[PDB]
Amino acid sequence: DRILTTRNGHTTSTTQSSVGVTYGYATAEDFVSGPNTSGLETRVAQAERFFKTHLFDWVTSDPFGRCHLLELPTDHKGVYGYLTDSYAYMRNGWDVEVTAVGNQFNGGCLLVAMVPELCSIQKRELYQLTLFPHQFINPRTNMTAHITVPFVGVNRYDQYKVHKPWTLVVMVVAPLTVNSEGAPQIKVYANIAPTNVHVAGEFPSKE
Amino acid sequence: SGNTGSIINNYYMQQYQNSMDTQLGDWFSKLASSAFSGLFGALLA
Amino acid sequence: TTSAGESADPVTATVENYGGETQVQRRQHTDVSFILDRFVKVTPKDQINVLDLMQTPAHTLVGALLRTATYYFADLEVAVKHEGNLTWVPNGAPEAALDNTTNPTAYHKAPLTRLALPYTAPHRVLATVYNGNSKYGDGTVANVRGDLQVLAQKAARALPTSFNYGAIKATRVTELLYRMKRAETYCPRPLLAIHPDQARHKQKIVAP
Amino acid sequence: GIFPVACSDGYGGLVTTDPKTADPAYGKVFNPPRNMLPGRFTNFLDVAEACPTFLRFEGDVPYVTTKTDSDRVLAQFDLSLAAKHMSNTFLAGLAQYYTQYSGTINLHFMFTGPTDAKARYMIAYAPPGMEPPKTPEAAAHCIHAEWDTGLNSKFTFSIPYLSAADYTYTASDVAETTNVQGWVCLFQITHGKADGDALVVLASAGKDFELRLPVDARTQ
Amino acid sequence: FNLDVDSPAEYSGPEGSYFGFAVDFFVPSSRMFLLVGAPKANTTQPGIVEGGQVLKCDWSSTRRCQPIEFDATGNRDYAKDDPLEFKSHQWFGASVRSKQDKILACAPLYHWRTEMKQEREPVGTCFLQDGTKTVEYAPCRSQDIDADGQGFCQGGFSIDFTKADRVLLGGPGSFYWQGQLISDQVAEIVSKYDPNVYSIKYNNQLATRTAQAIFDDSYLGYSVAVGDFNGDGIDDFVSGVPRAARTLGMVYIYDGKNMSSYNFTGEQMAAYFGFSVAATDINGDDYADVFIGAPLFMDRGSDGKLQEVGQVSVSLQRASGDFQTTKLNGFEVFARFGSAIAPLGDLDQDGFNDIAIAAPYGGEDKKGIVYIFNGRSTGLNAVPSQILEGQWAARSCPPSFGYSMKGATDIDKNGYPDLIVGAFGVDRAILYRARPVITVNAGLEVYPSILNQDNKTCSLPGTALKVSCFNVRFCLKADGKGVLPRKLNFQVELLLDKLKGAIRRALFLYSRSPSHSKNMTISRGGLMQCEELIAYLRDESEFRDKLTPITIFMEYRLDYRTAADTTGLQPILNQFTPANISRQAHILL
Ligand SMILES: *[C@@H]1O[C@H](CO)[C@@H](O[C@@H]2O[C@H](CO)[C@@H](O[C@H]3O[C@H](CO)[C@@H](O)[C@H](O[C@@H]4O[C@H](CO)[C@@H](O)[C@H](O)[C@@H]4O)[C@@H]3O)[C@H](O)[C@H]2NC(C)=O)[C@H](O)[C@H]1NC(C)=O
Ligand SMILES: [Ca+2]
Ligand SMILES: [Ca+2]
Ligand SMILES: [Ca+2]
Ligand SMILES: [Ca+2]
Repeated sequence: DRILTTRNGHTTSTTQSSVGVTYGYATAEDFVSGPNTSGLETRVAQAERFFKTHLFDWVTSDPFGRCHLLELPTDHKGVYGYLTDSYAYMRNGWDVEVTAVGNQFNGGCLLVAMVPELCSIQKRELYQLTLFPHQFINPRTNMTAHITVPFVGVNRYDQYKVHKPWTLVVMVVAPLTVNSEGAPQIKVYANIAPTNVHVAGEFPSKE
Repeated sequence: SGNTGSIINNYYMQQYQNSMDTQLGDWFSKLASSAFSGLFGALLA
Repeated sequence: TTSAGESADPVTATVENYGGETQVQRRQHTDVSFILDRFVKVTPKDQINVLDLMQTPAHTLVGALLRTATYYFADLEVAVKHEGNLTWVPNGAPEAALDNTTNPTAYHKAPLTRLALPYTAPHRVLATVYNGNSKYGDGTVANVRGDLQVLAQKAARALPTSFNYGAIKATRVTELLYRMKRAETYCPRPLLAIHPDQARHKQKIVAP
Repeated sequence: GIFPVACSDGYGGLVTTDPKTADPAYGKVFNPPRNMLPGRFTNFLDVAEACPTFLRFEGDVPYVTTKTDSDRVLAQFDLSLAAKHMSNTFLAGLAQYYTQYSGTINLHFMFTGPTDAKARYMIAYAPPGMEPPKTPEAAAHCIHAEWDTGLNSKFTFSIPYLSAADYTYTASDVAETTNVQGWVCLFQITHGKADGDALVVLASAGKDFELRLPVDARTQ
Repeated sequence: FNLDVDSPAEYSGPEGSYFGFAVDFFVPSSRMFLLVGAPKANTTQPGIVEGGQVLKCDWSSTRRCQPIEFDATGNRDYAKDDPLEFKSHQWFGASVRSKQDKILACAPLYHWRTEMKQEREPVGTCFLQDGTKTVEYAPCRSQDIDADGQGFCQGGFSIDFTKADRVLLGGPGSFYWQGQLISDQVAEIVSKYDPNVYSIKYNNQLATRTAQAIFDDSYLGYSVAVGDFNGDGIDDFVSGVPRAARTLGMVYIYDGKNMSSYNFTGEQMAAYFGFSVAATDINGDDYADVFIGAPLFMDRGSDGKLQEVGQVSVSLQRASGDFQTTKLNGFEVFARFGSAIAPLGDLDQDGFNDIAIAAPYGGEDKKGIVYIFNGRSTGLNAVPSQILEGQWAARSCPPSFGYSMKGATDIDKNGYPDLIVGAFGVDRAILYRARPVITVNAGLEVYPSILNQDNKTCSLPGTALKVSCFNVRFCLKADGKGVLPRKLNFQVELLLDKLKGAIRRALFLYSRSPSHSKNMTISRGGLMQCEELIAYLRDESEFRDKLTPITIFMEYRLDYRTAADTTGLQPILNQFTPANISRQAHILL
């Protein structure tokens, strides 16, 4: 009764322990045809695929609130990051997918959250990270969390060299409790993908 | 409508009072109304 | 209600699950357009005051409740007690245009002069804390402590100097008050109440 | 002649919350379009009802640890929105700017133990009037509920709103130190090999939770 | 009291080089030397003005002070046209500590460019030399950096060796001046050395970690001392934290095995409690006693006026774990008594260790004073048995005689430990030698002591009349430890009726005189020498005074000139030992 294998473009991602995809803040995209671009935008369909990245190593000595904040977009050394140095104005959503593979005998949990415009946080502020598009990961139930968000922003197209709208945040809510039969150290990976990018305005070539 | 309490019409029209909004061509009320309730298994009385 | 504990879809185990019933609930006092359009005091400078809404304090009601939103749209009307003549200037004009009287001055009428300003920003929606390229941030590194620390706090301040409703300039403003109407908010942020050191934060409530 | 009026006395002062709108000064402004922009909320309770936020326990942590001894009280906190345990919750964030409320408060209980550790718990509501119960035998006579840890690992228990008056104060009294609105107690009844394992708790606004009469907390 | 002041060894250096800012002894394996720190001395290092150097001063024969090359190089580069370090004015030699073949010197104001951005942070550095070996030791020069890290650590501001050959290093600037104690074994300092690695990790390193922000600006590691305090043999870490507890000053003691936390605290604001610390067993109970200095302490006099005199807190270590703290105040106002505290070992070889405390800005013309305090059973004798005076005038910076000093080293093999005093303000360093202590068992017997005026036993040659006589008898016996002559000639003086312009009622028989001297020559450790003679009473009708007791006085003086040895180090007689004794005799009626 379960369709649990996502794909974006020509790359797939099958997980067998998906509790469900959480659509944050919208189920559909905004009007991409703005009046601040005079109709000179175009969709690049070849930017929609996953790209893997490493986040941290959740070990047993990590207390509450060992958070990790990577700003999206990060250094993409493929097709998507070519558009950052070749087009000035661009917009996109994201559909992140973090993996924390241990086994079903570890304990603890780590919250995953896509949060816009995130800087200067407190550890007393971490209590209310649930407000954002979030999805828990505990090894007793699942291994992945699959969050999808649209383009938010102050204005319709963005300059990603001077601005980073989203921030993938993973923090640890309960510490990793290994047992006699669990896994000692788990490593948190993530494959991130854009959704329906739209560039506008060609830079001159660097030559 | 806000924190207005007047039944009379405004004196200044609509565009010397506010800034007019422009269409081009909500969420958490739909999110809080799709909340699951009841139980998960076969209940008794 | 037993649920799927990690899917993060909303679940509301109501009070009917162990007998009983729910009552009709009214939520007018928690509406976002009702709770934000009342006057709040900010501290003024002597003459020139940019009409940014993020200079409202963080302890007051609609300053700590405006920072609940990431993105906000609201028309501002101010109420300022001054002496002299107070010229409002729209968004992005040169600050030498505060002296000119063709800009919408209000002559001194005792005691104070309230006037309704439009949303003059170029952006579709303003924002509470824009972070183009100021914060990383997943764990800022130890940099400045001791004396230098006080100035180091303004390192992370907001940059879209286009996040303002304009500026007002008088001879000496004494107390200028903000309120924001037709307020639309987007993308909520965490809201914090102060930390009790006792079993419960007991303060002296009003009593005859 | 002209239309005679009487400039009435006592009226017309500046009130900070009045429904009088100020006279415009600069018209003909057309905003940039904002329609169907993502993530809009209308009332602050819908954020508080659709998004649960953690609690606070001893050690600045949201989780409560299972207890391998004869004492079976996991947590026992008084029921107010100015409590110590409820302090970091978003629900008590906006209830710091009001005076009185009514309605249910959902508590969400997620168990984060391994697949071989099993336990069962109970949560009871002790209404005010005598001392709160210290054993799960004594707390069986409250409006309680039990659940055990299995496949679905989350439990949501809606705190009933029992009161004499129709609305109860969200600010616990400064001098009066008995907390005569109520206690809520959660225990463990047993656990199988669940030592050192956690139970992260959350709180949300209920289905019929509504606040009333806004004031200014002013970081107090 | 036994220190030589007549002709002490003087050593000098370049003017302005601060010759004497730090001093120590160097005893390798069989010549003896002196180490003087000159942190402002110019070097031949390429393009480095006032790099500072440490000088090995030959005590044997001439007074030559040959500099020691720990580092002859200039500023290494991080990249092309990008200096890695700044050895200019690095104050190398500001702290010098030696143990057998190992000499450790440091540069507290050595600055270092980060391996990232181009900064100039005073992490401080040190150079450890083991005979032919010479490595660099910069524990604060790490990946942890500026202000909140170890960037402003100034590692090497104070240093000390333990008995298990482990280095103790202090840096008052770590973690926003919280300060840091760093301890490494001398094995790994050289074994893990790498000329191409600027931040060396040591596997067995003990260190104080960073603490809460309220501990900032406390200056831990300002001064250091070593001694055992938990009774496990391993030297523990004593350090002054002079700005801790809102400028009240504290002193921390950590375990020398795992850096586990006693804690001392001051009584007065801004008295600089912890400016100097010292650990030595002062009461012979083999329990290391803590000495803490607070040069800025103000005391009240009989006029009830505050006066800055300085204070040292003597904390005796009891087996109970507690301390028996005694406070010792300064003597001159604004002299900053307690700036330097130096264990001397058993200076007089009496059975208890001794200690020296200095008031560098005291004495006439701000020359400087060093006070010598002797230890005993009850603790430290609060009265100084000797007062060492500076002999040099000021130029710009005051002579600072006593600002740094080192003792507890028998450098001349006389059986008695010596003392170095550094006066950097005049670029001088002074070695005081300890003179051999001679204990002397003097004796005096008068028999009979009850004189019968009508006895008339002893006849008197020249007259048919006989006189009432009696016997006087004096004895000498002396012995001493260390190196000293086996023959000892003394000058004994005897006076009859010492109490008396007045008439003396008794005189010696074979001289007819109340005064008699005897050149006596006894042997060290040898038997007691004893010469006796006959004294007689005057005739009854020669004086009326018959009630006043006739006091017999014996006094002796040692020939110091002939007791001198090789260099001319003349022995001295023990303190608290009467140089003269007196017995009396009565007449009846
Ligand atoms: C009168 O005058 C004569 C001459 O001056 C006195 O002669 C003295 O007699 C002393 C007692 O005999 C004598 O003492 C020393 O010699 C003793 C043996 O003759 C000997 O026994 C003593 O040892 C002991 O003596 C000490 C003395 O302090 C006592 O304390 C002990 O208890 C022991 O008895 C002495 O070695 C002394 O040498 C001698 N002196 C002279 C100059 O002849 C005589 O005592 C006088 N008598 C009166 C009237 O007082
Ligand atoms: Ca020890
Ligand atoms: Ca002792
Ligand atoms: Ca001694
Ligand atoms: Ca000697």
